[PDB]
Amino acid sequence: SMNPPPPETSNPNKPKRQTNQLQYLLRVVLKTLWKHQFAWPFQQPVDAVKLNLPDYYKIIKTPMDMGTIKKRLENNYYWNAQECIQDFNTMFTNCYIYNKPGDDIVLMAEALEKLFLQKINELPTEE
Ligand SMILES: CC[C@@H]1C(=O)N(C)c2cnc(Nc3ccc(C(=O)N[C@H]4CC[C@H](N5CCN(CC6CC6)CC5)CC4)cc3OC)nc2N1C(C)C
Repeated sequence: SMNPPPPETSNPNKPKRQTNQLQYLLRVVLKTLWKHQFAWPFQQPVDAVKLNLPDYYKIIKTPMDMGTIKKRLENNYYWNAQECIQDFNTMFTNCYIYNKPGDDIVLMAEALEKLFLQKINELPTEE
């Protein structure tokens, strides 16, 4: 099996805007997670071919990763902060679907999610 194409990161047929929440999501949330020790498995789409995991995309039908999220933010792909937050949560949830609780990768994801939730609790105000 091939990899699927990666998630779309730009779309000129969607209106675009910058908001202080979206800016915060890039400059604080993404930045903070990205530089974490355990960020690396989540910085790009899962290359199931390289990892020789033919079952990964048989079960994960909404893949998501921070590389994609970062590009989406950089390309003003999101109109609402909640769209971006949903992408992070999808990424975490995917990990908790494919992998056994307590596995290495799950502990890693959990560490990131804790930091994620901490930064989101500090999200600035709408406008
Ligand atoms: C899939 C199931 C499960 C799961 O749920 N997730 C999310 C998951 C995700 N990922 C992995 N693995 C890997 C991930 C990544 C790599 C990599 O090579 N990463 C490299 C990417 C290129 C990097 N860079 C360095 C600087 N370059 C340019 C800068 C200098 C200018 C840019 C290029 C260096 C690091 C290797 C992996 O494994 C060998 N496993 C996963 N697991 C399991 C297998 C448990």
